Amino acid sequence: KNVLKIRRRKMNHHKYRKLVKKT
Amino acid sequence: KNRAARVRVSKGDKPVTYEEAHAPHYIAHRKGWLSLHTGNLDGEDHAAERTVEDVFLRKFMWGTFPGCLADQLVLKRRGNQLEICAVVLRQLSPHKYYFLVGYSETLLSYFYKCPVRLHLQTVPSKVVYKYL
Amino acid sequence: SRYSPEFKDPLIDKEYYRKPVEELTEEEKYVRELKKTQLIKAAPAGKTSSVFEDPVISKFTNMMMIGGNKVLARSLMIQTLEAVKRKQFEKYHAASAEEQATIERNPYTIFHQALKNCEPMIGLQVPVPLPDRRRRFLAMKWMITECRDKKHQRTLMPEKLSHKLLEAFHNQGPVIKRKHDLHKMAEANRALAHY
Amino acid sequence: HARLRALNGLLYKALTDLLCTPEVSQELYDLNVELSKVSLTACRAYWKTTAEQNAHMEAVLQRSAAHMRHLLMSQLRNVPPIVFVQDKGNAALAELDQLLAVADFGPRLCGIDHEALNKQIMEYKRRKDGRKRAKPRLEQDSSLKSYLSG
Amino acid sequence: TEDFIKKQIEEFNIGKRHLANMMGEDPETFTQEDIDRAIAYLFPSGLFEKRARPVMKHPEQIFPRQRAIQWGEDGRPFHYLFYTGKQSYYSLMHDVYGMLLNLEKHQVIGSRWLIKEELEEMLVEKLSDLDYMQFIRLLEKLLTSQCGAAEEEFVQRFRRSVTLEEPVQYDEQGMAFSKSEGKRKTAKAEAIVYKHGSGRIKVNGIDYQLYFPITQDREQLMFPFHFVDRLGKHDVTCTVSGGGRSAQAGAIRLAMAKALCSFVTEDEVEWMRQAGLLTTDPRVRERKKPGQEGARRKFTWKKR
Amino acid sequence: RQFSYLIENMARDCGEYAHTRYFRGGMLTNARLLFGPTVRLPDLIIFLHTLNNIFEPHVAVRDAAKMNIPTVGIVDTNCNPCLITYPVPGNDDSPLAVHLYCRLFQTAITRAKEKRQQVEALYRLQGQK
RNA sequence: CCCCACUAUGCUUAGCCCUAAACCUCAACAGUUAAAUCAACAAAACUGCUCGCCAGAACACUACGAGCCACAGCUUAAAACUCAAAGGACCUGGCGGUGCUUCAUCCCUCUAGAGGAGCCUGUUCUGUAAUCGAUAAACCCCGAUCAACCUCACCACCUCUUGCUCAGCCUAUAUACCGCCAUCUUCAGCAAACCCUGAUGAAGGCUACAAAGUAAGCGCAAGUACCCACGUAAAGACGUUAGGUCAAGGUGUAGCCCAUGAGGUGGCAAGAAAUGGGCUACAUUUUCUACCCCAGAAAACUACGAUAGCCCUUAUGAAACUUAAGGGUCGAAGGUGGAUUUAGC
Ligand SMILES: [Mg+2]
Ligand SMILES: [Mg+2]
Ligand SMILES: [Mg+2]
Ligand SMILES: [Mg+2]
Repeated sequence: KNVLKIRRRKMNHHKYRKLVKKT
Repeated sequence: KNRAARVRVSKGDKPVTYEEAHAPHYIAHRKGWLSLHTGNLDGEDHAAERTVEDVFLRKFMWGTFPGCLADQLVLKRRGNQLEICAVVLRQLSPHKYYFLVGYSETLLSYFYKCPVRLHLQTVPSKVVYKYL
Repeated sequence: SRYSPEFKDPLIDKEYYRKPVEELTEEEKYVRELKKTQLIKAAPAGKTSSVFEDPVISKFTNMMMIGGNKVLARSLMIQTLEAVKRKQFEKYHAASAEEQATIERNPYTIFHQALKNCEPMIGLQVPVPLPDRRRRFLAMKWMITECRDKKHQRTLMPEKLSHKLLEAFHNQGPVIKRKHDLHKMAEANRALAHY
Repeated sequence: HARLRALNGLLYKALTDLLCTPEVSQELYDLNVELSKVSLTACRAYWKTTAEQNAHMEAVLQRSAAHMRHLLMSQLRNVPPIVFVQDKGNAALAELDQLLAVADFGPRLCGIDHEALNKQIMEYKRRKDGRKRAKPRLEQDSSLKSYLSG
Repeated sequence: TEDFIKKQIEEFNIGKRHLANMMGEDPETFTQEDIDRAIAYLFPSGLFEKRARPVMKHPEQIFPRQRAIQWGEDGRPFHYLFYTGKQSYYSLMHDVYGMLLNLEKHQVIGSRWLIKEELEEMLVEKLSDLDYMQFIRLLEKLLTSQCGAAEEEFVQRFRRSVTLEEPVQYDEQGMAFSKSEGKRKTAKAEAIVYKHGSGRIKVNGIDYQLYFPITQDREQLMFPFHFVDRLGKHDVTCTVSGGGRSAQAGAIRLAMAKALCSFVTEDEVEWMRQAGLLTTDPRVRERKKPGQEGARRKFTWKKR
Repeated sequence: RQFSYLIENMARDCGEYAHTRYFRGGMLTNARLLFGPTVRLPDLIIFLHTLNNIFEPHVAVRDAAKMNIPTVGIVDTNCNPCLITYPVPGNDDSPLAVHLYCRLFQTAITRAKEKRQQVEALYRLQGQK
């Protein structure tokens, strides 16, 4: 199967970690 | 793709006579000429006049027997005679056929200054050589 | 080709047909019986059964031919052979008794030896071995091209070809130089033979 | 295809076993020939090459090919003839070097066509001097309307 | 249908009688060949296709031999292998297999195998290429086996003859000679070779060395006699016309070889044939095609 | 293929029909197209071997079930007798067994035809008087 | 990304953190293999029982709250705004810097050319008052198997209005068409009518010692033309490029009718050029003469080399520096030509 849901989760987590690091 | 005088197959149901079925490269191979006259032989003359006469005769006969003709004419020339052999459907009453025969013979004889005979062969329906 | 594939090439060799039946092998007997039933092509106008016919010379003449002028090519070939023979005869008469043994006067032997000397054993890029037919064709084409070179002015083809053939018969001349250059280039590019 | 691959592998294994055992031939056993590849179409065998010993190995293999085929027929009984190919790395290199030893040597930018564009510019100087796409599944059909009409 | 075929047979008989009346011949002895000749005379047709010309053959030949339905009124098929759809082919295979079994019980030159179309016409049944190959293999296995006379006759039904392909005269003075003809390109030659002679050839009444200045033409003339070692032993008078020098030389060569075949031995004739001295050369000039520079050269494809 | 010749010969001798060759697709389901609409399908099919050469059930069994033609059949231990109308469990590979089946079927068919002829003749003779 | 050096770290001891594609992606226990075996795929289908969990997608392994030795953390875990989908499996096609195998003229090999020169012609551009169409293969000695007037559809000027026509238009539209063709095609397949398989899903339908495909139609093939049975012609379906032609003719639609119709006189048509094809050459296998292949001369500034230019005749025509032929005159460029490219068996 494709990993579109996994990719979306990964992008969300990456954005969240970036936001945490920023602030 | 060659398109001259060919009947392209469409569905396998359209009927065609023997002449319509055969392509131009079959002339003198599987089908003879529809007009026989000494014009096109070696050294002979007046080919153009005979061709014009044949074209006019075909048009006149097609327009004189509306829907009666079941196939192309055959224009034979012997000396100054001119025999138009036609295959006609059995639609009209024979009175109209005889009237048209007399009319066309007299009119063509007076128009081309040659004794024109018209021989009709009747068929119940258009002869079907095959279906395309 | 107007010949059907059933047709076979003719075999023009009188010794082959005059060979006794006893010497024929069973396989050769079967070959003859098969040929008794095979359609054979007409003999070409080029080759005959003449004892003087030389297939090498015929091929050389055909290669020399320009625009189907077989008459002129054959004339050039026979003139070249005559020139080689006359030059060799002059050398023979001008030489001492000891040298007369070494001097060769057969134009056909001289021609064959010259072409054999001009044949390149190696060819090309990656150097590669050359088959026999390619070797002979290369030798003939090199000879003809060199003789056709504009470097020789107003000299007729028979004289130039005779001079080059005599040079080749002595392992000299620009044709042998071209063969040596090809050999040296192949030796240099030997490092690329892994390709 | 996979069946032919397995057949090639089986032929390789059988030929290796025949090579290794001494019962086939004392000569072949002493040679200790090793096969690089075996491929069936006739069968082509490729063995690694070590010149004189290479020639001897090739000659012995050619001599014993018939016996090897006969022994293989005992096993896979319908075995096509086996062709041994000597793998001198690139055999062309070996043959070329052999001939070269034999042979005789006698006595010892911008990526564009700027010129064409310049010519075109000079020629010019001299002469001077989206929309909607309906979905396929939403296209209307009026055949049913015609059928219901009559 | 079968009744239709019966009606056609009756019509053909009546028409045969009428045609015999028309040509004034005996109806009782009017063969099919007479019918064909009469039809060709009364209905001339220059159409090249012979199958397109008028024909009044027997209904057994005009109508396809596929026949009407292969079952009677009850619907039972006549042949026991009907449901195979290829009853003719499979019946033939069954008979061949029975012949092979009987051969097991008991125990090339002028013929070829009929093509698949010929077999289809024989069995009036459509067949595949692999079916034809299987039947050919079975027939060849039958032939290779110790086939008897009956099996040889059975095979000869499928054997097709291969297409594999001389007088001596005396003049007014008793000189035994042979005359022959030959063609090459457009040149046509007629040669006369005398049994005894001293090697004198007169071409168009002119000696060959004065008529053929090119050495190649004289070599071509020498080729036939030199092949049979009869140089200088025969006198030849030949006349050639048309073509160029080489075409005339080839035509004269072929005519001379064919004429000389009347004197050499049969083995020598076979040797001459194997040397190509007797085969008429079919290499003739190929016509130029429209839209092309020559017979095969196309016009220069324009630069793009 | 071992018994093809014997089966064809037996069918020909008994006056019935045989099909021991490659069973073309639709020889029964498409018989009207392959023979003409007036063709008469078999009223009974006897399988002496219900398996093809790839050991799958013969397509003729399924086709005959489709066309409602009863099937007599010799089913071996590996055959599938589900759709065979009259299965006859028995060895189909031994030449003796196949010969026995052929003899039995030929004899039954010949006896039936002879009895039919005799009964028809007797009925026609008695009806006249 | 590679190389080298080196640290946290991987190790031990004692605590902490508590995460994973922690996945046999199959909850635990018991039972069944009989029915309908069954959406699909994965991994044969289920039943009884229990616990946990889910209720469109995204927001969200987030916010807040709470708990935690955790402090850029983990567990539990929303809602608002927004969308009509999100998603699972499979089929067909396209594509793969996709694998393998086998091919052809794809490359090399052979011959003669083109690409350099002059000229012929065609196109393009410029110019002019002065056609159109073709214009990548499939335009470019193409419509033309042919333009001095005519042809002629162009232009300028002049003239006519029921006109040669029960008018006319070469006016627009080949992206309305017929008609005739190009192209793959130097192809072998195509489309109906059935039959069967997949549980009657999209779809699929081959094995010759044959296993569901098929009787007919079209094409190849066969037959025929030329000189054979070979070869060359011819043929070459369906379909592809809205391919070409409204200027062969016909025709749909639209437009013109004192003019976009009809007639007369006169006129273009030049090269500063670029490009396509062809001819003739650059010669010694040549040139001239005789001859039609056993010759004699020429052979570099009086050579080879113009079918070009200039001049004068002649043919045709009413009309010719225009077209053609011939003679005279001139002897030019050129010295076998780069990548590349054409053709042939
Ligand atoms: Mg997100
Ligand atoms: Mg069994
Ligand atoms: Mg794990
Ligand atoms: Mg649990």
